[PDB]
Amino acid sequence: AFVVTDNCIKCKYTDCVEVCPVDCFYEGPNFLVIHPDECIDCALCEPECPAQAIFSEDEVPEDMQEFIQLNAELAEVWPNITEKKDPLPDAEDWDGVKGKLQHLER
Ligand code: SF4
Ligand code: F3S
Repeated sequence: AFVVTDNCIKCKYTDCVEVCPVDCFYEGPNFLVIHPDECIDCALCEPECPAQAIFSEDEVPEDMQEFIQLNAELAEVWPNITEKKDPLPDAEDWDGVKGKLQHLER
């Protein structure tokens, strides 16, 4: 599975979903997650993220390992998203800020 990590929070550009062949992204208020059972590891979304927030799970940074289980858990509760929409309004101010998990909204 590919995993969405920290920099997606408060950016949520959603470019990643246009390229997903199996529609396995699920939508929260200010973050997206990949459903690990659905992902076919095609790696097509990883170059599309402007925030460079998607990683193969075997390449998730050490300080972002929490995101693996978070994607698995929230994917089970959030609605499926299959079409790109506009980025959050201040996405570029928050792109690159570290430690945005304290801002995640359920
Ligand atoms: S690696 Fe492929 S199947 Fe998995 S979320 Fe990305 S685009 Fe979808
Ligand atoms: S910012 Fe998030 S919504 Fe997709 S394009 Fe990147 S993983």
